Amino acid sequence: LECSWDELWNKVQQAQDLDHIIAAHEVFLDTIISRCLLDSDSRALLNQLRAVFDQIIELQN
Amino acid sequence: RATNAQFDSPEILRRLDVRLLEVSPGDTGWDVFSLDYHVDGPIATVFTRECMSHYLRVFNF
Amino acid sequence: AQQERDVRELVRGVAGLQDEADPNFQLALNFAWSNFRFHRFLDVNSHKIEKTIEGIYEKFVIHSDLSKAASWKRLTEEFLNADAHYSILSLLLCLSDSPSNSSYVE
Amino acid sequence: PVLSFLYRWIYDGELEDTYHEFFVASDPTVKTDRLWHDKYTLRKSMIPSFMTMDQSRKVL
Amino acid sequence: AAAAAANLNAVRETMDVLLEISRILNTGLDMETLSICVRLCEQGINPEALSSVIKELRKATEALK
Repeated sequence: LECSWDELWNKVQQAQDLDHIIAAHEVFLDTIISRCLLDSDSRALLNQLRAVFDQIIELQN
Repeated sequence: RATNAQFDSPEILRRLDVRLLEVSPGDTGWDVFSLDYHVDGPIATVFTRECMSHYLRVFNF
Repeated sequence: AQQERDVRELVRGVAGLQDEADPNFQLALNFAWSNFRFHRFLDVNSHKIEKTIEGIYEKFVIHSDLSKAASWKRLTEEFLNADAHYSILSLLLCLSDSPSNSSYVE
Repeated sequence: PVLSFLYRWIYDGELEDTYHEFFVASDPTVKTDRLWHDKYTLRKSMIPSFMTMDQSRKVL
Repeated sequence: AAAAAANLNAVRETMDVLLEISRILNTGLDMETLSICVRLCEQGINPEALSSVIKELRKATEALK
């Protein structure tokens, strides 16, 4: 949220077409989709992330 | 009303309202809550609903 | 005829009572048939069922579980092609309405 | 007449024809926010050869 | 015949689809009890009542635990 916010903020603050505003929104969101572990390929990483979340609630008990 | 959120625009404050998830009975009380910022105005043309869904997913992470 | 044998077998299966000469078997059976004959529900609304299925799919896509979302859509769309459909769906839905969210490894 | 139809789409921007002579194919069957994305599409057969592709795309 | 076996094949196919439905929805139902309730539904029976009885007998077998 500082790199991607800057990228978005540039390609909106210049944008001479409404379409450029639109095609600015699209890519900014999809970059966030990629940086977070939300892809059809990065499932395996997310799976380990859920198990690193499990032991936190386990320790509480 | 208590915090600094109060000063901000009534438009966006109006557009922010709660939604809930499905399958509520079996406790899981932490999965049930959500924020949905609803868009229905002229600006829906630039904030499309399929990206609204994506904002909910990133909110959830 | 087959209906009665089925209610017997349902008692045997879910209740774990494999001996019909147990009084508890006959009590569970009498309970089951008295529940069946106590008409107290509206008939199944197919449109409400459809809405619930679609929402289940949306909850799967919201939680980035795409293999489960794709499976959910594919299985439900195949099943809804050749009333009793929506019946069995509502049945399963109510049956374990807990959270039942993980259920991975398709 | 073609050049008349062009300024019916710059200084008017409301297209209405019963014959295909212009390079925009309007959709008067719905839209209310999908208007921008879909309601006007390039008819790729009524572009003349004294109008390059850039010009037509931008006029649409 | 042949077409009387093809129908028994396609029926088991749709039942297998429902069996995969049951495991991804993480429902506790098994193949045997659903094979019971389908023949129940052929005469016509309300699934609200089917669910109301199975929720009790499933809670009568955690009482045998």
